[PDB]
Amino acid sequence: STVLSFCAFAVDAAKAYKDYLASGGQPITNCVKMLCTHTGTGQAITVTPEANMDQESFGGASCCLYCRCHIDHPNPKGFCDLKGKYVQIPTTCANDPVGFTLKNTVCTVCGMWKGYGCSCDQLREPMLQ
Amino acid sequence: SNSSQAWQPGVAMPNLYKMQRMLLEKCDLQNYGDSATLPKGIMMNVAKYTQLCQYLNTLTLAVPYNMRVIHFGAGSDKGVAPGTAVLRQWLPTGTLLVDSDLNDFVSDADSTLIGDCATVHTANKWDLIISDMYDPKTKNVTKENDSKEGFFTYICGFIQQKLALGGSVAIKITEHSWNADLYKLMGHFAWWTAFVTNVNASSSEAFLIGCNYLGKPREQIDGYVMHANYIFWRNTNPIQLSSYSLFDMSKFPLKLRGTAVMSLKEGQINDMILSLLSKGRLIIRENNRVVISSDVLVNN
RNA sequence: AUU
Ligand SMILES: C[S@@+](CC[C@H](N)C(=O)[O-])C[C@H]1O[C@@H](n2cnc3c(N)ncnc32)[C@H](O)[C@@H]1O
Ligand SMILES: [Cl-]
Ligand SMILES: [Mg+2]
Ligand code: NA
Ligand SMILES: [Zn+2]
Ligand SMILES: [Zn+2]
Repeated sequence: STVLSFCAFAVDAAKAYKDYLASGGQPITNCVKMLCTHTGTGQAITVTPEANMDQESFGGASCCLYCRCHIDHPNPKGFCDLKGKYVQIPTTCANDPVGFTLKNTVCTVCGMWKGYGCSCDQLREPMLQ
Repeated sequence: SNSSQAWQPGVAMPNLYKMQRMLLEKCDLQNYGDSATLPKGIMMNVAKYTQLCQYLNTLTLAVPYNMRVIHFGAGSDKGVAPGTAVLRQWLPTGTLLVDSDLNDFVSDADSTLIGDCATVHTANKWDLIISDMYDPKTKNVTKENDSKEGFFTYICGFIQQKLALGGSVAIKITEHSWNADLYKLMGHFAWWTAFVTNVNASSSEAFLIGCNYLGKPREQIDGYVMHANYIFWRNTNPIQLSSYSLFDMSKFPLKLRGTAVMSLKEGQINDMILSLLSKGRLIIRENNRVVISSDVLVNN
């Protein structure tokens, strides 16, 4: 009742990490990178590694700030959308998978990262035979 | 250091070595401690578990729907579970994966148990047991290389009471981390071997693989002689460090065979059933609700 | 054993 009041005002682990990175702090290491073909669907979070040629696949739990820092997940059920799954991270951002999952959101339509694979907002293509 | 073995995920102990009567002696590897070249940013244990799984794909593992897999020694000094992530990738989606370790860690397993494996209890039988447990005090060789009786006594008991007939195991051993009773139990499987991953060929490590549990001794094995046979093989067959198998993951996933699961009584096990178990075509156990727990010591 |  008054704990959730304090939590909603100061313990915002997500922003703390973003500020920590802006302060020059080294990103969370030991994210588990998986061996894969790199010829997958390229979707964001999958039941098996789906990295394409421009991504790295990681074990989900190792890339979750809440799992790694042993903190409650930010949602009523306290459910984790990474644990037990594989998160695809653009190779350019594979140096900080925890930071990438926090600073980005998955497209509910195609299941791709917004700004990194999602093409739902591109102009209408002329039809192809 | 044979070059033909370099494109394999690793090397299995040749059968002729298992039939010898060797005296135990020091394991002396021509390339001890050498590090293999791993793919960029890939952890040693992701590479090691990937090669173990690549080898397990060539055996007759029973793979039923709702397969039950338990992974002991899944934790690491990194606080994450690389091996569990590989098993999850390897096993069919929907496979029940439970892991465990003495120290807390973040895991991709459906459930994680923290504490000594001796504190882990289950009322269910399992289809596959993976153990990477290794006692840190094994590094402090205080006496002779005798059979070790810490977590190995628990694993021997778990195999004899909680492994479904037709089930398989992959238990990590080293020159000093081994148990005579575990080797004796390899004789209770339709087939067994000691497998060395090519990425860790410079170590005395090997996985004792029991394929298709028969619940009874198919062959009588003297564990003290079989470990001496294993060391003789490692001492006279240098294995070239290799990560080549890690670069082709196209055939990596374990194929979901949908192996039949039946709850037969011990009085129904006959030559035809044993023969079906031996080919990875049958799992024998009930299919009750999976119940597992880790004891907590109560004190002030 | 956790290159
Ligand atoms: C080499 S580490 C395992 C590495 C892990 N397999 C991975 O994927 O990186 C060996 C582990 O065995 C565990 N272990 C040793 N004795 C144990 C016991 N009696 N019960 C449970 N875990 C034990 C240690 O806590 C340690 O985490
Ligand atoms: Cl060598
Ligand atoms: Mg090594
Ligand atoms: Na899988
Ligand atoms: Zn999480
Ligand atoms: Zn989209």
